[PDB]
Amino acid sequence: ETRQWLPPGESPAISSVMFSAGVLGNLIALALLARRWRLSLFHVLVTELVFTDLLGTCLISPVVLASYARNQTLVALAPESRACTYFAFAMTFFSLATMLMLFAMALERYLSIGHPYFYQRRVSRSGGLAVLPVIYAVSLLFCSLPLLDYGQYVQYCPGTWCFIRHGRTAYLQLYATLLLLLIVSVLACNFSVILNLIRARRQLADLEDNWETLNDNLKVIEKADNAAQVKDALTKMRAAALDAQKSPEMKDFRHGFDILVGQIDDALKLANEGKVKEAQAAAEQLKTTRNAYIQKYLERARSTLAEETDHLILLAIMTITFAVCSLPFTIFAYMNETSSRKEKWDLQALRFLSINSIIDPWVFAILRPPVLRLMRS
Amino acid sequence: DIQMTQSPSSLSASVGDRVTITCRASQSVSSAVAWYQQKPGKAPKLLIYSASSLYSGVPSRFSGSRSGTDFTLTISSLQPEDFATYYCQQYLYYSLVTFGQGTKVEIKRTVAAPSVFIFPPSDSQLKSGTASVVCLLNNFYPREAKVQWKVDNALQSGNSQESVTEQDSKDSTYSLSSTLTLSKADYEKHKVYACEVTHQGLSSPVTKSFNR
Amino acid sequence: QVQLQESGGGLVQPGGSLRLSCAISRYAMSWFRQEFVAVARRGDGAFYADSVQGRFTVYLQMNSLKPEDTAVYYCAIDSDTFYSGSYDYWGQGTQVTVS
Amino acid sequence: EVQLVESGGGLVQPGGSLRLSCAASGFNVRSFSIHWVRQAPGKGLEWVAYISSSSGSTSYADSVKGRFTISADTSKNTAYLQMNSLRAEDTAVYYCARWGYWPGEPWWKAFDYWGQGTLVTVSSASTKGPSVFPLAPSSKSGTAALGCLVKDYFPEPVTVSWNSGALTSGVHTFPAVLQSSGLYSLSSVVTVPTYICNVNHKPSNTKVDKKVEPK
Ligand SMILES: CCc1nnc(NS(=O)(=O)c2ccc(NC(=S)NC(=O)CCc3ccc(F)cc3)cc2)s1
Repeated sequence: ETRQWLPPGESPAISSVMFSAGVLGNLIALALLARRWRLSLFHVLVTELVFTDLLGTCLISPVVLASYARNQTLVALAPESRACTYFAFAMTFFSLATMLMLFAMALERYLSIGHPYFYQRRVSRSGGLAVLPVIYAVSLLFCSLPLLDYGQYVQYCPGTWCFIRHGRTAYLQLYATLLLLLIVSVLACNFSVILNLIRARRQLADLEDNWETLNDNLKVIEKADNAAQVKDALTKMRAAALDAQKSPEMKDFRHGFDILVGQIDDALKLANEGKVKEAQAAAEQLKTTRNAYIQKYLERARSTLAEETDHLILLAIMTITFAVCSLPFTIFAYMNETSSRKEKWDLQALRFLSINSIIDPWVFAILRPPVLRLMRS
Repeated sequence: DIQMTQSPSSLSASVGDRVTITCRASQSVSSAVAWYQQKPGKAPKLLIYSASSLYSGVPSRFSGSRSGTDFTLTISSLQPEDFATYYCQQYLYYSLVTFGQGTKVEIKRTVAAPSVFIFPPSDSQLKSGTASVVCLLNNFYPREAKVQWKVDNALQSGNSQESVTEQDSKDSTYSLSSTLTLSKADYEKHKVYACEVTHQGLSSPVTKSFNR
Repeated sequence: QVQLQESGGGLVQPGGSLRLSCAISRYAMSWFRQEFVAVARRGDGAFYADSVQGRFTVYLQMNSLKPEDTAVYYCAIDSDTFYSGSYDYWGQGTQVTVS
Repeated sequence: EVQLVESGGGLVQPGGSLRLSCAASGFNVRSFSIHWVRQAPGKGLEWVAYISSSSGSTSYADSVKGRFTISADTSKNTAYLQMNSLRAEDTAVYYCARWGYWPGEPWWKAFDYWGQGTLVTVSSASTKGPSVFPLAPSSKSGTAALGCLVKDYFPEPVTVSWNSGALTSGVHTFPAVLQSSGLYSLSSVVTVPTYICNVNHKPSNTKVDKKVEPK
């Protein structure tokens, strides 16, 4: 299928603005990520995601840009159909490898948030840099198959696309199978992290509620003259301490309440004997011990939960804008070409497949680190 | 001053059935709730501690769960060795220990007609000075029943002592005995006595009367 | 004072089914055959009679009938809250015949 | 293994004092707090005393404050509870248990080992022999029921047998019931399609027999 004919009134309006927006978003994303480089395991993966979009844009886009001079965009620019052989291989490579890069981002949050053991397990930050050659290596092996004899490339109707053609050869079905499985895999990791984050919010809420129970009842002991009110306030504090207590920080958190409950038992011991003033004296020492160990864990809990949920928002917007664009290609590949006499889903799948790589760097440009409004809305 | 309230007070089931017991705490307790099993004529034994783990030695049929401030004891399959009274206890502090009301599982069976018998005081008992009339309820189920004393078609309030036995080994049929004690003058002045039994399974209350 | 009435009944065949619905929460309901049938108190469970255990299920879902089941079925409510078997609100009853 | 033996219980006159002892075997009392629980007949459990031999703190129930005194001896490794000014409601069974100190695993395992417990009865009355009264059925009466009523006996344990233990079918023994005068009562019935009811009272050492005949 070689569609040489093209209306003379073709203007390079859509191509130029798309290439400009893509390169500008990639450069802005690289410049803003370089500010952190002087940076986390999740951020270093975003650097390779915009780098893959920038590397692909510099190879895929300029091919159709220079060929806009003639009426026929690109029939055969170089012998042996080298023009499409370079265009089709580039779009096929930078589409599966880019989706594999999203899987590495989703798998990172899945291992870190989902499994506490994998977080304690050392994952070298420099190892994240080695992911990019591995992702390109796996994608290169799968994308090398259509380069053989059974692989076929035909020119689409606009004359600038020559992506994989549906035929008797079973490769377009396998290529969409990997993309479909990756979408489900990335969504499965996101759904797991969301469930883990929601469970993390309830644990922090219960921990904060027990923290308020300790502080509120502590003020009652200071103004409680009768020993009955002192024993009643210490009773709710002791139960709240056992509920809050339920890695180096984990061992210190348990030991923090183990000595804290003992101070409550000592204050309850003086309250039973009738020493109200001595019981209030132990209550003052209880505040110093609690702020030394327990308060430090609460501050880290609020900071860690806030930082990880921001990375999830960055991951959630990107996978949504990969899913809406990759679904037309999934339906197009699975459906037979002979089923539709005048196939129109093919051209639509080509558009979204290129748009998603352009939107991804702009997503990070809109979602700045001040996402506190999006975190709690 | 936490007051533990145990809602299940009497439940009847058989082997293989699932039993659910609920314990309610007046104040919030994190994990200081334990279940104990006391057999008739024996010392209690801890079954579940901290409401999550199982005691080292007890069977795995018992399990514990927590929801807010309500604790749940779950028995998957009953056995003839698990028929004993269950108690809920809080151990939030050394000086704050309060038990519930108890829960004794029973063996359920088919409802039968209770046999009611009446026994007047004997001659030697009359010569002793105190006349005791006995009303016997044999082979009835469940334990819940009611016995009323009627002298000369007049209801009697008080002066009646009731005693109920446990389940027999052959058939889980309780036995009830109601003793009404009076003096010799009251026995000689009054003409007739009767006891009326109301219990699940009887269309009409069964009356048993005696005349001197 | 409370009016009790149940629908369904008539002539049934052996091995069929019959769903009777007498018409509470704090009290206990009981069925009688003219002989005790079954009783439902709460979730405290329900109890059945000798021949009622296994065949019937209490909403009385009579199943696996026998030719001896043909009799009038009534409905009663226990007034006492301690399950003392104090029945005073006796329904009219419905005629049920088997085979 | 871990065992707790209670002793010193029995009959005590009202307004007197009693010394109960709890001896532990298999561990040391200085590493576990000792608790005394009371259970009334026909009721549930009720914690009544606690002592911590590690520091020396003691605690009692709000209803028993000012009347009980608990102490622990590490040289003998036991606990002693003194009860002064007893009342009628003190008739119960006392159990001894251990509780681990916080923190640790034995702390959450509250009352992992329960003692046998001892019976305490506070009643002001004298011992009296078992007065056996035969119960004769009606003259009109298939099934039949015969019984022998035992009243006015002070000691709690009493054994009633029919036909010297030969007739044991349908024999039901009812639990003892405390009357207003302070003397327990008990009855036994037997369902039959000579009949001698034997009442063997061990504390009173009195054997009374009676012959039951239809009216
Ligand atoms: C969109 C609506 C139209 N459809 N056909 C039309 N006619 S057109 O104006 O002549 C024309 C417009 C756009 C292109 N495509 C370009 S420019 N694609 C790329 O730069 C990147 C592709 C890619 C890069 C990295 C990556 F990771 C994944 C994919 C070609 C021709 S417009």
